[PDB]
Amino acid sequence: GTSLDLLRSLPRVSLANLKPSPNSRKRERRPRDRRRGRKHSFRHQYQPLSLRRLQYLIDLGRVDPTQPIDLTQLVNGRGVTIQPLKRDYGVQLVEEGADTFQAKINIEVQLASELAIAAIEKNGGVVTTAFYDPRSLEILCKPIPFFLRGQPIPKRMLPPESLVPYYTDAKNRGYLADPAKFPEARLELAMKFGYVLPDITKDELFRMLSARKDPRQIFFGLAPGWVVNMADKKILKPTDENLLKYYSS
Amino acid sequence: AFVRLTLPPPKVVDRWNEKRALFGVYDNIGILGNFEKHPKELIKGPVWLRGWRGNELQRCVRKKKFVGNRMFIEDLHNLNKRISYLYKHFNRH
Amino acid sequence: TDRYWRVQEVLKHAQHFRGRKNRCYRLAVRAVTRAFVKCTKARRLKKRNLRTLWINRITAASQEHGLKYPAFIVNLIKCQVELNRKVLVDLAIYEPKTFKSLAALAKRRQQEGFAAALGDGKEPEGIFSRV
Amino acid sequence: FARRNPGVVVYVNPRPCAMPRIVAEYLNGAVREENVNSKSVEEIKSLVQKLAD
Amino acid sequence: VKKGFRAAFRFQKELERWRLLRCPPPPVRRSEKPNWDYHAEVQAFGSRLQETFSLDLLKTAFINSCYIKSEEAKRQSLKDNQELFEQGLSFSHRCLTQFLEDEFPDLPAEGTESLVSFLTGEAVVCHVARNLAVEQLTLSAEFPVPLPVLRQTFFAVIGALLQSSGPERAALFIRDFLITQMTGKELFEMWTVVNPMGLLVEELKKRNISAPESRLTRQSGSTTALPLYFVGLYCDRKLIAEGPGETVLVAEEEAARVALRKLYGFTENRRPWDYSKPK
RNA sequence: AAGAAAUUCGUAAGGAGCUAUAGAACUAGUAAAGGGAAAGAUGAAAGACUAAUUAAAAGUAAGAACAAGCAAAGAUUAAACCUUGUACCUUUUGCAUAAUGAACUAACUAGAAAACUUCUAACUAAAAGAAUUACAGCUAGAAACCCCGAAACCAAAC
RNA sequence: UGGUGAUAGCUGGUUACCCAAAAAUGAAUUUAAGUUCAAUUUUAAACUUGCUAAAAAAACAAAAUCAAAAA
Repeated sequence: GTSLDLLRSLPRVSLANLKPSPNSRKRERRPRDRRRGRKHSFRHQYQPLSLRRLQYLIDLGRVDPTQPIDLTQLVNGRGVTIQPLKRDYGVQLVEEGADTFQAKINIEVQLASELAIAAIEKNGGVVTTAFYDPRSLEILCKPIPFFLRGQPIPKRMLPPESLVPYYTDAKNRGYLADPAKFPEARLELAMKFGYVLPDITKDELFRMLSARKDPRQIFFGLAPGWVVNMADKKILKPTDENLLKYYSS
Repeated sequence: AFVRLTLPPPKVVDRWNEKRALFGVYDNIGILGNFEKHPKELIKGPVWLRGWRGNELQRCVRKKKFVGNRMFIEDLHNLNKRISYLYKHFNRH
Repeated sequence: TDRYWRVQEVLKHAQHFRGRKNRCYRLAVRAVTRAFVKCTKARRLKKRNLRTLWINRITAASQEHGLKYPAFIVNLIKCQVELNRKVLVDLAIYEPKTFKSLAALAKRRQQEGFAAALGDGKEPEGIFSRV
Repeated sequence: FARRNPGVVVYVNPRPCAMPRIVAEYLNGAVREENVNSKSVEEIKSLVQKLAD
Repeated sequence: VKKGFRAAFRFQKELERWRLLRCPPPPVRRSEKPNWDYHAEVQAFGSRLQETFSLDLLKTAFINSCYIKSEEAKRQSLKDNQELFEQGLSFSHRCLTQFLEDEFPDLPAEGTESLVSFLTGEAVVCHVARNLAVEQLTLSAEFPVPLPVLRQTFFAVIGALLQSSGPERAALFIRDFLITQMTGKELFEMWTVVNPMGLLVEELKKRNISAPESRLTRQSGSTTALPLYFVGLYCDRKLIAEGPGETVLVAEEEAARVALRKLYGFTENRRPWDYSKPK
C-alpha cells in the first residue's frame, strides 16, 4: 500500500484541511446580484422462487439440505422479501433454472409447477402445497413480534372456495389432497417421465421428509393454540378444557 | 454612511472548551452501542421536529398537530391563517 | 461593507471634475467612463495625426527649398531611399545643409528622371539614375 | 540571486505575519512594495528579476 | 452602529492616510530608519559601483568632523575626512584640468580654472552624492546632510578610491561620473565671460589678427516693436562670426560670443567627448 | 381539490437570531368604534467647571466670474484658446432631435419547492438503522422556479 | 376592524467579475405576449461517410428538381 506511505510523508491532517470530493457539490444561484436579479387485490400476488435461485441456496449451503425447506427459513436467510404493506398473498416458482437445478429435497411451496413437481420427485424430493392466510403468513414470516405483542398462536386458515379445488386437487399435492390417489398419482407421474419411481418409504429419512403439520397448525414444531415463554425460552401449552373447544371450533 | 471612530476591544476565544472539545462525542452510539439507540434519538429541540425534517408547510403542519391543543387560541388562529398561505404557495405555484 | 471605497474609486477619478458631477456618484460614474472611452478612441486616431503633422512639415521644408513634397518623395523612392517622414522633418530642422544636399539629390534625379522618361529608356541610364 | 547580485542588500525576516511582503529600495530613493501572499516560487523568481532590472 | 472590527480597522487606516497627506513627516536619515547595516551597505555600495574601495579608508572618508562632535558629546556624557578630502580635491583639479586641456587646447587657462571649479562646485558634487545614496552613507550629526560636509566626503571618497584603485580607475571614475555632467552645458554657461567684444579683440591682437568690421548682414522689422538684426563680424572683409539680436548691439554681442566659442574650439558641431574608452 | 381505514408501530436555559431606518408598534398602547407616534449616547470620579472623536454625506465658507459651447478627451510650456465628441436609465426595433423617470445625501428596497434524470460516493444479486426497490440494482449527497400596486367583495362592532 | 401578502394573462421595479455556445419557418389552440405538434438548436450514445460541387436521363417542351464518379 504505497498510498499509506504517502500519508506518513504528507503533513498531519486537520479539520480545516478537509475538502469535499470533486464534482460532489454543484454550484447554486442566489439573488445577491444581477445574475439572479431581474428575472386485483383478490388475485394473490404470488412471490415466486426460481429453480436457479433455489439451486444456489442449496449449493452455497445457505439452507441445510437435511432440514426440510421452510419458507420462514428462507426469510431468515434473506432469500426472499415479503412486505405486508404489499399484501403479498402467495408464493410461486419461476421456470428459470429448470435445466440447472438437479437436486432432491423435501419442500412445501404454496404454488408449484406441475412439471417442476415431478422433476424434483424424479430426483427424489417431496413437494406439497399449503395455504397460508396472507395475514397469517406475515405472522409466520415474523414469529417473534406477535410473541412480543402477547398474541397466542392461532389456527391456520383455510383457502376460500375459489382456491379449495386447487389445494384439494390430488395432482397439486395439496394438504387437502386425497391421500388415496397419492400412491397412484406418484406412479402416474413416474410413467409420464418414464423414470423409476422411488417410493417415499424406501428413504431412510422418510418420516422426516414426509412430516407435515396439521391444516390448522401454522408451525411444524408448534401446534395451533400454543403459547411460547419467549423470556424463559420455553413453550406454554393451554391446559383449559374450554380452550380445546375453541381450537376445535 | 459613517463608520465608528473607536476600535472594539480585543476578544479571545478558547477553542478547546469542553463543549467544543467534546462536540460530536457519542455520535456513533448506534454502531458502537449495538444500534440500541439511534443517533436520531439524541436530538433535543422542538418536539415536532425531533428526528424529523420537512418543508416549511410540513414543519408548520406538524407543529400544529404536536402542540395544537396546548397552543394559545390567538396563536392557533394565526397558525391556521399562516398555513393557508403556505399551502397555496407550495401546492398551487 | 466596502461600498464607501467603491464610491472612492469613482470619486478618485472624478476629483478633478467640475460642478455637481464631481460630488454626485450617479453623475460621477458616468463622467469617469466617458473620459476613459474618449482616450481609447483617440489612440488610433492619434497616430494618424502625427503622420499628417510630419508630412505637413516636410512639405513646408521642401517648399522652402522650392521642391514640391510629392516630387521629392517620388525621386527619393526612385533612388531607393527609405528614410521615414519623422526623420525627414528632423533632417530639415537640424541638418539644413544635409536637407539641401537631399534637395539637390532629388532635383538631380528629377532632371535625370525627366530625361529618362523623355528618352523612353533608349538612352543610357544617368549616373544618378544608375542602380 | 544573492550570489548573482551581491550589490543588493537582502533582508529576510521570518515573523508572525498575516501576508508575506517584499520591499525593494533603489539608489535614487524609490521604494516599491509587493505582497507575496499565496504566490509560487516560479512567480516570485520572475518578480524579483523584474525588480532587479 | 455597524458591526465588525475590519470596518473599524479599515477606517483607522483611512484616517491615517488623510493625516499623512495633510502633514507629511519630516525627513530622517536612512541610518536611523530600520533595516540599515552600515557595513553591509558599504560592501554593497562598492560592489554596486563595480569599484574596489579600502573599507577602512572609505569609512574615514565618510566620517566627518560634525559626526565626531556628536559622538564625542555622547561619549563625554576617529579619523576625519580632511586628509582624504584634500587629496581628492587636489587630484580632481589636476585630472579635470588635464581632461579639459586635451579637448580644448585653445581654451585659455583662465577658462579651464572656471570649468574645473564648476565641476568641483558644491552643487554638482552634492547632486551626484544624493543621487548615489551617498547622503545616507555619509556620516554627519545633522540630516539632511549639510552640503559643505557632503562635498568634503565626495573628494575624500576620491582620495580613498585613489589609494584603493589607483589614479587610472579614479580617472575613469571621474570621466564616467563627473565629465558626464558637462553634457548639454554651453561654454559661457560654465565659464562667465563679460565684455565679449573686448575679449574677442584682445585675443585677435594677441594672434595679430585685424579686429573684425561689424556689418548688418540681415534686417527685419526694424521699425516694429519686434525688430530682428543680424550682425556679422568681418575680419579683413571676411565674415568670421554672425549672431542674431533684437537690436544691433545685441546682435554684435551675440556674434562676439559665437566668435569666442570658435576661438576656443567650442563649435556646436565639435567632436563629442568620448566616455567609451576603457583606456 | 378532498381523503380514511384494516393491520402494524409509539415507556423517558439556549440561538452560524436583531442591535435605535434592525429587533415587539413600543422608551409606549404613552403622546366614537378605532387608529397610533417621535426620540437616547462624557468619565473611575462632575463633592473631578461636561468628554472626546472626524482631509469623513449632501449643504455652505475659506477663495464669484472672464469670447468657444453634454463641459470630457488627446494633449501641452501653459487653467481657458487648438483638435475630437448628438446626457443617462427604461422603452420602443438591432433608430431617436421620439416617450417615460431622476434637487441632492444617508439608510432601506424584490427567486422559495426534487417527481424524474445527470453528476459525486457506499454496498452489491442485493441495497436502505421497520413500512423501499431490484434479472445491477439500491442507498446517500449535490443539483429549482421574485417584489410592490387596483376598482371590488363579505363578517362583526361603532 | 378583520378575512388580507384579496385578486389582477395588466403597469412598474428587481444589487459583483470572467470564459464559452447561441435564431421573428409549417399546423392548431377563448389562440395569435402563452402553449402543443412538426422543424430547429442542444447533450449523451451507436457507427460512417457528409457538405460544396455535380455530367449525362429523364421530368419539361422533344440552374435549379433529381445526384456516378471526382475534386
